[PDB]
Amino acid sequence: MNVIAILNHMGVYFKEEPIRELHRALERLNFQIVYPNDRDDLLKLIENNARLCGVIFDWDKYNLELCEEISKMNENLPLYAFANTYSTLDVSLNDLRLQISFFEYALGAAEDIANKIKQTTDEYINTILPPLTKALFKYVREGKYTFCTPGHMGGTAFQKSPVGSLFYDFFGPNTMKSDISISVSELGSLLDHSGPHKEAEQYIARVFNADRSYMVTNGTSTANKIVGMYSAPAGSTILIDRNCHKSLTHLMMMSDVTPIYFRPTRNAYGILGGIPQSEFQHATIAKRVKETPNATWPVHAVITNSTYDGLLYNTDFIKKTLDVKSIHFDSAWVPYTNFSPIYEGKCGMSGGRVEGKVIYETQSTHKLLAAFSQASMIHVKGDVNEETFNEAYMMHTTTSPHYGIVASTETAAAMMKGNAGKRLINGSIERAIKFRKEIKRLRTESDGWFFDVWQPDHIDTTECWPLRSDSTWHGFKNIDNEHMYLDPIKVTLLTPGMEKDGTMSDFGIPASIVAKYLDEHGIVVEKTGPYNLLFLFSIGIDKTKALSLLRALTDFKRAFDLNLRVKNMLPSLYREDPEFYENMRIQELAQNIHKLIVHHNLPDLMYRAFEVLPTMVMTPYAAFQKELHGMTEEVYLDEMVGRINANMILPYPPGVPLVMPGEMITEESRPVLEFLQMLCEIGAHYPGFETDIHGAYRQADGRYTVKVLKE
Amino acid sequence: MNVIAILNHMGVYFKEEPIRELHRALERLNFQIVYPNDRDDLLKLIENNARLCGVIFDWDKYNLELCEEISKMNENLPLYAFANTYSTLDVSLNDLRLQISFFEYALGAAEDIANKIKQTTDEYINTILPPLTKALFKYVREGKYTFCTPGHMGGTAFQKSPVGSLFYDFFGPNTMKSDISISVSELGSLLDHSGPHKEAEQYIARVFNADRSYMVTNGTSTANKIVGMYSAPAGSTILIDRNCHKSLTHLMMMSDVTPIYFRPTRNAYGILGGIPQSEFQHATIAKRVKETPNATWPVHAVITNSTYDGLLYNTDFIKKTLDVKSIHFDSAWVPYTNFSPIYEGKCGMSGGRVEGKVIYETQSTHKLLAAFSQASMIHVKGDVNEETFNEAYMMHTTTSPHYGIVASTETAAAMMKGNAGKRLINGSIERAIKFRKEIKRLRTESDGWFFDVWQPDHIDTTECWPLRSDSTWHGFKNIDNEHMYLDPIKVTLLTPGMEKDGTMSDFGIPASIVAKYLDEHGIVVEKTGPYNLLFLFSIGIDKTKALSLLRALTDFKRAFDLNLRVKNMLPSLYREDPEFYENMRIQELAQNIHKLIVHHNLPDLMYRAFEVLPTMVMTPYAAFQKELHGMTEEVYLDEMVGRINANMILPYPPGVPLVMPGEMITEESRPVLEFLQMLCEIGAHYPGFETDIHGAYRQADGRYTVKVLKE
Repeated sequence: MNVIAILNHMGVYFKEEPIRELHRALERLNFQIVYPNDRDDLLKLIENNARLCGVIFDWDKYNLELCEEISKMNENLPLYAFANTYSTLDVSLNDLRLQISFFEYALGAAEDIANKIKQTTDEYINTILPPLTKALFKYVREGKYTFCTPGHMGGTAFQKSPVGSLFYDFFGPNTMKSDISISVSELGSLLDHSGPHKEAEQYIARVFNADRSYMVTNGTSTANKIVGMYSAPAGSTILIDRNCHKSLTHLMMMSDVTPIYFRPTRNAYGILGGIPQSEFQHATIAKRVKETPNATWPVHAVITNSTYDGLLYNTDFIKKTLDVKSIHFDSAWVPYTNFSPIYEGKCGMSGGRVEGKVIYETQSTHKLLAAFSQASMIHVKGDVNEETFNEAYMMHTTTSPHYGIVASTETAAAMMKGNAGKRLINGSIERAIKFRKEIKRLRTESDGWFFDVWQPDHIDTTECWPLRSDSTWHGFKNIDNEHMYLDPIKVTLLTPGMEKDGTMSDFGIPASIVAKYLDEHGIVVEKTGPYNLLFLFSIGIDKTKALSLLRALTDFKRAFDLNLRVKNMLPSLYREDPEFYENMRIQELAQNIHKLIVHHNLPDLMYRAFEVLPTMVMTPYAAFQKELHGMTEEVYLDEMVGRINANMILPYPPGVPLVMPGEMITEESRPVLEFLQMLCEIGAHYPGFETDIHGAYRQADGRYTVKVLKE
Repeated sequence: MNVIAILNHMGVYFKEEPIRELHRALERLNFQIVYPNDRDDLLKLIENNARLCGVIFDWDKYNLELCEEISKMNENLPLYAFANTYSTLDVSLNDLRLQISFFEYALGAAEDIANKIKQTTDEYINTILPPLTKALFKYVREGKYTFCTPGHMGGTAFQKSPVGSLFYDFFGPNTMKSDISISVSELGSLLDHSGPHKEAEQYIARVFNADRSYMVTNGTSTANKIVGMYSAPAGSTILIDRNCHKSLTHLMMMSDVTPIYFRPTRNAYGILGGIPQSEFQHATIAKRVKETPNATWPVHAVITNSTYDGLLYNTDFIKKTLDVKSIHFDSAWVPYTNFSPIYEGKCGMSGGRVEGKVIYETQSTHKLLAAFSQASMIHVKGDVNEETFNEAYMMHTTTSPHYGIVASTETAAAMMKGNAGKRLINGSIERAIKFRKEIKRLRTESDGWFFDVWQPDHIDTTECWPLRSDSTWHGFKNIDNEHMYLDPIKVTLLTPGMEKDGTMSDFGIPASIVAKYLDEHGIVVEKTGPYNLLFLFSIGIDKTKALSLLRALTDFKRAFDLNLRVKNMLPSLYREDPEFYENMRIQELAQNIHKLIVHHNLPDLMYRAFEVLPTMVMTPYAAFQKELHGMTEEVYLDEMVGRINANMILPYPPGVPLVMPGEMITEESRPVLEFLQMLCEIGAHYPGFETDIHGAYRQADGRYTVKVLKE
């Protein structure tokens, strides 16, 4: 905030020489001065920037509707109207409700005007800032010597070493002084929820429409642990989504709990869809309790809302009909929910306080909002035992947190209050929708093949487009109406190779080549399956990045039709093994990997492997207990049927836990083994496209091993 | 189509004198010529008008993106690019896909260019017109003498009488020649579905996404009769909404059928809400079948979708779970459904062909679309007996229809194909939403009281806003989530008098005074209840009418705060009885009618009267049979308990059938009698606010009579 914009030169002297004196005084007060030519120049200057902290304009040539337009753009922005001809009498109430401060044109009075402008800018900065970030900035500005942890003590240890000086010159001084610990008593403490921290969690609670809100400093991988260790005591039972994270599996291995796994649907692409409506009612839950050993009525439920590919649920249905005392939504990919009414009825915090149960939501703030990594939140909705749940939160977090992460966690919510946050969210959603409309437009504009995007055939409104059973763009057969809602900002491109009914085509490009090409040209894809990409259109995405992406896709199309060699187009993949990719064209490589997928029948195996659940011999807690006692042997992959698995098997494709720790692959679940063997067989042909299975360990001969339990 | 717009004067002569010669030739060919100054002038000229049928522009100073923008505005509009400097080579495919015809700058060649322009305009007119309207216009243009019915024979009977000449000079010649009969063999016949008529019903079937579409010429009051006489044979049973029309009651009195009445919800305002989700499942339907005499499983269902106040249903739920073989949606108030994806999943024709049942929808085209009155449609979805249903359609319609109504019925759908219809529907919805946003804005801007509008507290997106159980703006208690969707274009204003929880305030204005004031100032309200208005924001509404309405509301507020006399402000109500309204102020009148509502407790009685169903002694067909035999006596209102009603009682407020023909008011339904007596008691005090009950007949002494059956 040092940019203060003065409107145009009227022409007469008595209201220009005071303006030039104020210019000189403001430059003396370390303010950059910009000179927009007219009104629309000011509108564009304010929307394209954010460092602007003041507008000076004459109240004669520009009326007070150029206070209201800026108010629609930013409510808290100070503007400085200069009163010459309009008297006191010419002011309405709506002018008085805006951030304007009136001044006069007097020669030699520029010093007091500049001091008042500096004070107003300071008030604006101290108004828009959240309280803990405000206090941290104040503490760094009054920077005191310290004799406490951390050891760098304001980064003055990095000023006395060469590699330390490189680190210090990279990061800069303010992010070294911002790292302090709980010994600084004026900032309170995260662990005890005191002072500026307590004001911060109350601020987070207002913003996100939650009763009590927490600010985790390790991540939602730890927030899931906190929620599932509070609400699910040992010996109890949980309803965990099979579409889960590794963190929930880790939680189940720490705690002595027992699962019933929900059964999500999926298409031939490998996109993890959702649980049908039948598996949230009392009948199916009671049945699955009945045929699970050592199982009682579930006391907690964990649901991934949304999925990895951005499929929201009808959460009002869930909160009405799921008859458990605590429903947890692992909303790691949807933290931005409250800030656009598009997502109404699509999170745990949507709607009011539900009766008889506590709704948890564990937004991963760093993922889609603007926050530093390892930042997360736990929003609750209901009544919880305050000391027990506070102690459970204290149990998993560290004792001396990184205050940069905490300040970023709060500043992410502070970016969403007012009109600026609504403008951010609506701009991101509208940009995502416009990108979707041209990618379907360029599909019908181009010749031959082009990238498809997995979205409804007619989208033109800003809403979460519901997945209807009467349409076939999604691919989930016999899907329930109003249970799924596509998130517009998680754009999933598609590549040729798949037909609409689910069978495979002949000409195709698997998405690994497209992702590697985009990585070569300096744009990064989130994660790819066999024939899909994913692009997070968060609040950071502007039209520069969107156009560069669209124009990396087009250059890939041109380079693939021209059929350039692997050496020229993909040097990063060429360097994987130059002997192999020396005389190979890209069309031959794409055709070869596509034929390896087709002949081995990848999508049918990937479907039929996840439509059958492995037999739960013992709870994953018992599997971890037997793993700790050294009762694990590494049998080869083929002889794994009838054996209890000790470590989780997580195959890419698709990215969802296939075999849990403690489950047996029986003869009824042989397509699981066929899929694993097929994936190992196809991954050992072409370098750079190596097999990515978390749990299976590569040997030298080419056959993988899985840690199973001894007999 | 006679307006052809030429872009600006370049300056050089060789491309101006041919343009002036083409100007002269086009004026010789009876084309009005407009001269927009530059590009944005042309954009505004095209959006503000529709009679423009051609743009002539130079291909040098204006590129071909000013073909694409006009294409987004109107796809079929002919434009005439003049090629001078850009050669053949400078044309892309997207230019070739547009309606441009290229010409050259040659002196003396303006005659052939003007003839080609006239031919292109004729092609454009014959392209955008629907086939039957095209053939009717062609027949009138080639206007032949006739010796057949109708008797005016092209309106030449009105040219020979003074009052006939007044009628002819009012209507004009083209709407007299357009009225012909089936004797003109080249237009086919509506009754037999032949020729241009058959092409018209197939055109209607494409447009509205229906299998077979019919075009009724009496109205949906007859279309309901057609559907319920085909699908519901005599001796069978129907599931008719209690929120029905008079036409459905008339249908039930013609046919020997038996009802189970659905039970809609309602708020304290008197707005007819909707049926809960529980009354569409098999259990409640089987129960209500079991305790109804002479009743079997229902073979047809009739549902008013939407209601009178624009509350759409989740029709996918209905078409999945309502286990009847034919579901009829009386969509008289929502005919515009297909033309914006906002209404997806909110009509009978939404989604695909449902299995095992036929979905009827009977859009009243004249109501919200642009069509002449008594126009209606019957869209089916499924398989019906073609000859039996065609004979049922022939049974109720006339034999010689008004071809103006038929042409208007088809032209209403023809207004919705292309980009112009989508622009109409989206403009109407956006205008409705913007009106809603300022009426809530002016509520918080004004002093004291202001008009409220019955809508969610936060609306900023173009969607049907769902009625959520976690909010209280609607007033329907314990409402089911995603069953109701507010239609944005049926704006229901509210007046002071009601609190948010349902109880009455002290200061209030009943909506009759506001409606009468608006009628005095030349704007018409659709229909009013006790404290609500209704404004149809159809495709006809532009911002002129919206601003005039908002500014009749504001002038009423100013005149009510100033407390003008009834004589000056409401002369039309003053003339009702000048002796009574001589020395009365408007605040006293509003306070008096509000106190009459409060002391008699109108909303509680209006609620408790419709929460209790009158006892069905006999089917309404039997009631009509006993009414025809002269077995009806007129007992007074107070002694009507224990008596079988012969004629329907339809009280205003609210506008929904309260007592059906053939039903008895028992001691369990005494609040019905209390509500009727209260309404008669309050309507006999203030003139001009007389009691509007259809069925109860006013006597001279002041006590009403209802035709009941003899004992």
